[PDB]
Amino acid sequence: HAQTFTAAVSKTAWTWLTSLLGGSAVIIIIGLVLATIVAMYVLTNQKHN
Amino acid sequence: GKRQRMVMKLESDKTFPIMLEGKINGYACVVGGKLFRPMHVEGKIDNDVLAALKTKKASKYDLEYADVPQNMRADTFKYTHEKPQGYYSWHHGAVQYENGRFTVPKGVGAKGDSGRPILDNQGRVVAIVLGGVNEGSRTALSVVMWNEKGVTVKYTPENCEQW
Repeated sequence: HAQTFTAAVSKTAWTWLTSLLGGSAVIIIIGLVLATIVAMYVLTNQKHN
Repeated sequence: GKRQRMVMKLESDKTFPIMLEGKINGYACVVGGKLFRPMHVEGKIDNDVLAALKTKKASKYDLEYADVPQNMRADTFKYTHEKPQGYYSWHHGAVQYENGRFTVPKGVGAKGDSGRPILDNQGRVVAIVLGGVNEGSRTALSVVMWNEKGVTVKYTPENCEQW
């Protein structure tokens, strides 16, 4: 036969790739959303004076 | 006339200058059990008790703060958030509070008078002078103040010069 790339990768190996490689992106984008919400809240309470 | 005398009588013991090789460049503030002191004014505290402490920093709000001990909390300034528009007392006379902005007439204002608190007709600190910008005939102030919720608001006009 003819070999392929990503031919012997198991569904366990795809799980340990995906849950540790896209989960990092999920953590960094919820860090961005949390920082944006904190910045907007602190600037919103400042508007009164 | 008598307004400067009232400022000198209220700010006699509670106001301590900042020394830097004999030069007076700023003034700290002792209010609410807290010691307010800016970033750009660098030097040694003239008081012996307030100098041997550790001040937590806030570079965005331009303030260093510390904890005054319990044996000195009664001899502090007063503070409030309820403030109407009009006139207020300042060390060089009067200051106008219009549209949420502090304005000082020209002639006064140099490097060294940073940290002087703004008083009212009762004797409560409403703002802390940090910087100033020359606007036509009547300069504007870049100060900090409080509100009803309890958030320290820093007001800063455009192109200010730190004092």
